[PDB]
Amino acid sequence: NKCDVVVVGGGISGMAAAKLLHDSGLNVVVLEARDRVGGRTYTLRNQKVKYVDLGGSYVGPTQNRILRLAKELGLETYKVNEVERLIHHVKGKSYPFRGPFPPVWNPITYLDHNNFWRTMDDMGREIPSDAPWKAPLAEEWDNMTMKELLDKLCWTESAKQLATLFVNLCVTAETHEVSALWFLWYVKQCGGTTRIISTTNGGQERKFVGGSGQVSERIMDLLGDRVKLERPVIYIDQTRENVLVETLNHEMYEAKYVISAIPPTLGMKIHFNPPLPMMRNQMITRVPLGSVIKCIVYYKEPFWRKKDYCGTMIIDGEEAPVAYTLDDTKPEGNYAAIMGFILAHKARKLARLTKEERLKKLCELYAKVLGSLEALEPVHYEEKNWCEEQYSGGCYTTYFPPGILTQYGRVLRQPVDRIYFAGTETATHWSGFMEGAVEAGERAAREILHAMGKIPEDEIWQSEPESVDVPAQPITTTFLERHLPSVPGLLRLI
Amino acid sequence: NKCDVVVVGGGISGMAAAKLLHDSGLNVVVLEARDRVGGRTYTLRNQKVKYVDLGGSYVGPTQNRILRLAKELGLETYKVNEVERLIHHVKGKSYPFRGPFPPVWNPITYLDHNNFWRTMDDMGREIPSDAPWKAPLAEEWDNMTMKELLDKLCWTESAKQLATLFVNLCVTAETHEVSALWFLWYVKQCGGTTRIISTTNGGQERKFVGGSGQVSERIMDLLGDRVKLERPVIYIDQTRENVLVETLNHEMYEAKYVISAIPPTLGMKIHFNPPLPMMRNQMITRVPLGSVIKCIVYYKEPFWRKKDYCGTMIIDGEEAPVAYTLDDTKPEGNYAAIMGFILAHKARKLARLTKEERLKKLCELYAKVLGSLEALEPVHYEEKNWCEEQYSGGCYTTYFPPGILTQYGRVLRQPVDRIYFAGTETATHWSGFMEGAVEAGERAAREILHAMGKIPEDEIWQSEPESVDVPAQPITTTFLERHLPSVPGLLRLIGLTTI
Ligand SMILES: *[C]C1=C([C])[C]=C2C(=[C]1)N([C][C]([O])[C]([O])[C]([O])[C]OP([O])(=O)OP([O])(=O)O[C][C]1O[C](N3[C]=NC4=C3N=[C]N=C4[N])[C]([O])[C]1[O])C1=NC(=O)[N]C(=O)C1=N2C#C[C][N][C]1[C][C]C2=C1[C]=[C][C]=[C]2
Ligand SMILES: *[C]C1=C([C])[C]=C2C(=[C]1)N([C][C]([O])[C]([O])[C]([O])[C]OP([O])(=O)OP([O])(=O)O[C][C]1O[C](N3[C]=NC4=C3N=[C]N=C4[N])[C]([O])[C]1[O])C1=NC(=O)[N]C(=O)[C@@]13=N2C3#C[C][N][C]1[C][C]C2=C1[C]=[C][C]=[C]2
Repeated sequence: NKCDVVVVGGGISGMAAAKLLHDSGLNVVVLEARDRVGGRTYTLRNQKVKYVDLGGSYVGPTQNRILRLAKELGLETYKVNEVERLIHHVKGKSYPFRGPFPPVWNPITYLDHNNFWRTMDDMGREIPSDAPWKAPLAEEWDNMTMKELLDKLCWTESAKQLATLFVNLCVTAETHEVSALWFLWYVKQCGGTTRIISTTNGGQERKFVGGSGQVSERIMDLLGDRVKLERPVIYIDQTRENVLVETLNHEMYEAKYVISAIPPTLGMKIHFNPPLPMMRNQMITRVPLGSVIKCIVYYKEPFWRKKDYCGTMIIDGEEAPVAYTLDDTKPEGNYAAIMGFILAHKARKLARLTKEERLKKLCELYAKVLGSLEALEPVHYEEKNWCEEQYSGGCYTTYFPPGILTQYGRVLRQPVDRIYFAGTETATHWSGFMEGAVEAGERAAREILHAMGKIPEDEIWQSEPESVDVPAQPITTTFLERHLPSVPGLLRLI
Repeated sequence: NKCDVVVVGGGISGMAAAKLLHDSGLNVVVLEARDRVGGRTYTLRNQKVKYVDLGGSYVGPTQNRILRLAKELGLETYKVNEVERLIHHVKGKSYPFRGPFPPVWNPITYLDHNNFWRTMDDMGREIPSDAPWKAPLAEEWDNMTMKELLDKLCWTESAKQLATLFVNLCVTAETHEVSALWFLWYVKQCGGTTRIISTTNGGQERKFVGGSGQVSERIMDLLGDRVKLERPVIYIDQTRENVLVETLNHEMYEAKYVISAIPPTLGMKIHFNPPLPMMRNQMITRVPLGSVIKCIVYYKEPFWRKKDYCGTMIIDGEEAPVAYTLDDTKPEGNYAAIMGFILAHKARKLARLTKEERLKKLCELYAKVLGSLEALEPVHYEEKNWCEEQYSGGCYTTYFPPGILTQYGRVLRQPVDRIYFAGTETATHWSGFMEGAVEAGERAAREILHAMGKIPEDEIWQSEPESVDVPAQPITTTFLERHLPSVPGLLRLIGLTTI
């Protein structure tokens, strides 16, 4: 019935918010809509797989908040397998390689690729992480889609295809679907193009021993019976002295403050009294999530390592169900598996199939790309279609279509009276990742702390010490990369 | 507690659905979230204004369903004043004219304007009204915004600037916010560019004597206490023998079937058991409504008629709060007023102002454009900002961004078990209008009737006899209009005759 702060949602952001408030002696209640905590993280357990991450899973250098939080909960990381060669599959042939970027040999193409990533990053530097709507050319950039920008920038089909894959892989949306300004912000606020794409030395380096879902689970363990499962919030009343929150089962909670720790658009599932301010009212109808099926095929052995492949595959073209894969074998070398994503529109198309039909396409595919009959002999299969999730809306995160970010961006984490906003969407570093989920939950927690005079203003946003277990090497560019002309730069010079 | 059909929402669509079901002896309940019926229609009454439509209001030729429905309810129409000259205000000057299109003299500009509207309509003909994702070039047209298309098509700033206002005016969104395919569909499904834009002989011709809100109010009168106000639906359970609907106040209804008659995106306010099928799950996060403030300034007289202006103004350029206006005087010639819309991003920006600050800007604006100091002397002011409405989400209707429509369009009116879908967004003729709202409610009603074996499949979609009070002239094109080259067509013809 009564407490200091009601937290709506038990994902990493909610749980992190609850923890920080509870470690300050406050009385918190987490209202979670599902019969489990974790949200967009979800670790499944059975005999066959032991455990498997079916949502959020990967963490890496510069992601210091999730690393710290998880360590404090007694969790450990291991490195994702990247010892042997990666494969780029393009126009139906596999080209093995090392390093993080696939090499390109043709001189003109080389220049077009070099200049594209470099322009991605150049544009990023003019975009403030904590207010992108304040980039100098924000309207110009917000009013075009990432496809218009690709058509403009890429003088070769090679470079344009790879850049489309990247966009698809990062935001589980089509380049036609998103704003150039939002996506350029997104990449920027994760440290730029190198940092975001890398396995070794970028966001894909590591996973958690036992499952990322143990982050939320263990916090729910720490909070005891303060966490209420199967409590979907349906009403929020801020007209009286205290905030009143009603859940679907008819329970009623009272607090001094509320934290909304759910995807922005899911605020649509709550009725408000008084009505939300006009900007936020319309903002929450204009901000959808990506579309992705996460798919994990199991094998007797990690057969690919025999051929000196690591399990990473970058797979070009429309016919391929899966554009990207990683080795999902346990650190001990057993439960051998390949993880792959079915992205954006392909997630919509391939959902019409049965589970067993998708398993077939993915093995046929992996057989082609790996050049192994062994790939046609799977022992087990798990998959998750996040588009069907009522209390997610999609995965991995929220994207902004044309025109929206500059109009409604500001509103995202603006408090509405006594409601404060967390969720990975409201983060300013690694937004859309687990890392950003911790950042935004701890910040909203400290906003309420401050509103209660417990801390000064300067302490609301707080920096994080570099992990000692997963330290970060800095991003470096060679002299030519930085200075070689673009294709039109080379034409102007000719 | 129990009935045949629960209808969520008592807007024109819900009310028309309810009426058709109840006229077949079925037991219906309308669950309306607000303390009033009419939703996006809303007639305000007071001494100062008598009445005023603050939401939907206009009807005209080819809109036979609303015309019939309202007539049966004992309502009458009158013609919006269009007797004297219209004004096109561009680059700070007013250029009076007659006949629904502002004329253009410059022959190069004239060619670009001609070819733009004509191309709008040409592209229309390739898009099916009832399945626009089936256009031959659907993906290509759906993956680009309306502003990419205008950059491509318009060889003059003159034509591009007017075409932007047209889009802003029709869909209360920016050109860069919407799909080229969706917008082309939208215009097409209203009869094409002429039909849509016209006051005389197009959708803006008339209003209802007394207010459009009387349509829903009178249906509520006819239905008695079946209409339940302040019942926002929060829950729908379809796991058992009957459908269970729970409202926010904790009431519970049981029916054999449900009709959702609320903006598509507003289905997000309902919790579903079992979960929605995946396409519809995500469809509803992907389809937002426009942004408009509807504004009516009142004067002692309709002073503009004295100067031989009818009250219509097409006002170009970024400094103007209002891009379009219409004479709102009562048909008796009293309660003299001007109606104007603040569109799209202008509605966001000018909401930060106070009610009295916006009245100033509009008056100053009207004064420049009418060249009248009397414009600066208002007697009364009423405005509605529909962006702030929780149970609308915007006005006038729902728009589809780049890539959505071909991916999620099919889903819009697909039943989910025993839930059937109405509301104007689901209509295939005049979608976005009060007309579309009637079309889609009567169709959903008949869907349920058919599911109950009461009517054959062929009776689900039904045509409508032409109104005799508001008959429709057909749309005609001159020989040059149809055949003159475009700017690039004229360049290729100059190129061919030398090189
Ligand atoms: C889904 C997904 C997947 C499949 C994958 C991924 C992901 C996802 N990610 C993301 C994550 O997961 C996220 O971000 C997080 O988790 C977030 O969180 P938050 O914010 O907290 O939220 P959530 O979780 O959702 O939760 C919330 C809650 O709430 C609730 N609710 C609702 N509503 C309601 C409620 N309650 C009450 N009431 C009401 N009404 C719900 O239920 C929930 O629970 C990720 N992340 C990271 O970090 N990592 C990873 O890995 C991930 N994943 C992935 C990623 C990928 N990456 C990639 C690879 C390759 C590449 C990339 C990128 C870039 C480049 C390259
Ligand atoms: C808002 C507006 C404005 C300002 C204007 C306009 C409009 C609007 N419009 C549109 C109309 O209004 C619409 O469409 C109708 O009304 C529809 O309806 P429906 O379908 O039925 O829907 P609604 O209304 O919304 O209703 C529903 C209901 O539901 C409810 N809910 C929610 N949620 C819930 C509920 N319940 C329970 N539960 C829950 N959960 C609500 O509350 C409601 O009630 C229009 N239309 C027409 O026809 N006309 C007119 O006039 C109108 N307006 C305008 C127009 C304009 N036009 C223009 C001028 C010039 C031009 C144009 C266009 C083009 C060219 C040129």
